[PDB]
Amino acid sequence: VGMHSKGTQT
Amino acid sequence: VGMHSKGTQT
Amino acid sequence: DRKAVIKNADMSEEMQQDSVECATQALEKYNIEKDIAAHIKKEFDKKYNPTWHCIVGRNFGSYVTHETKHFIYFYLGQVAILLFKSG
Amino acid sequence: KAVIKNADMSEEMQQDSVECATQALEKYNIEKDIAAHIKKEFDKKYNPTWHCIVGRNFGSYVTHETKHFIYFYLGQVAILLFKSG
Repeated sequence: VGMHSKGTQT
Repeated sequence: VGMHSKGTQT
Repeated sequence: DRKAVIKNADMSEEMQQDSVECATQALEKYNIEKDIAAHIKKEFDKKYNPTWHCIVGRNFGSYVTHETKHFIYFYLGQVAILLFKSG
Repeated sequence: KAVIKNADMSEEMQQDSVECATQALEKYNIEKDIAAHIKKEFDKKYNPTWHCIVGRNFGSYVTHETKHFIYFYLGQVAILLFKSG
């Protein structure tokens, strides 16, 4: 309510 | 049941 | 040199074979950990219900919560993959 | 110090976040213990379920509740914390 995608890199 | 916490270390 | 070592796991053997298989693919193809992670995570959402989470790294410790039978921690050669389901 | 590289939380929370990972990073030497610290904190403060990764080298892909995400650097350690479930 609601959801979201996230990407992380170093 | 359902949910279990867990830890990791390289 | 992609040899798999499953350190810790709470999934079904069948599903952890896929975790490996999918991760192998991902490692060969992509060069960025985030992209390998995203691939594994997407393939798992589609084939196995959302919601999955993936970490692919060389140096990290994690503390997470997960649904019973939906967890795995393993190595593909020198790299560690954390894959599990929550929410 | 706390170079927040991406965040979906309220400003308050990002603080409570940064601060706590400081405590944790002071007190502990093993990443798991730091992550564990932060994570259990947030569960007790903002309700379950939080997840925390602390590493120097990791890519991730995760799904989070609106307004419950943060990925940041503290020195040379990357700290991903977020809610989902």
